[PDB]
Amino acid sequence: ALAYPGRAVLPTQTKNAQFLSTAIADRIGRLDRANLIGGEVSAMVECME
Amino acid sequence: NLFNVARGNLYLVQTATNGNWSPMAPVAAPPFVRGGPNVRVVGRFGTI
Repeated sequence: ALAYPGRAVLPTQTKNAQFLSTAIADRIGRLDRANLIGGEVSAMVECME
Repeated sequence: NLFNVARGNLYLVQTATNGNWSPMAPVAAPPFVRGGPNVRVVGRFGTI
């Protein structure tokens, strides 16, 4: 929960929460993993965190 | 509905009554529609 600030449950309008409420919801997690061989481990994965 | 799955959104109005009640098939009109007058969709986080 500490590496993904856009993923937090926001209860009341805290001074944190009025900034986290402006977090865009697709700027989280992996983006486009570029694996070659199907079944083997991937090459490099672009992620936002 | 045979498989214990109901469709459609769920209202939660407080309706104190003594009469007939059937929440599955309401004969009366819906309390309001999703985009009606003086209705408001709550944000994204549910933040009070």
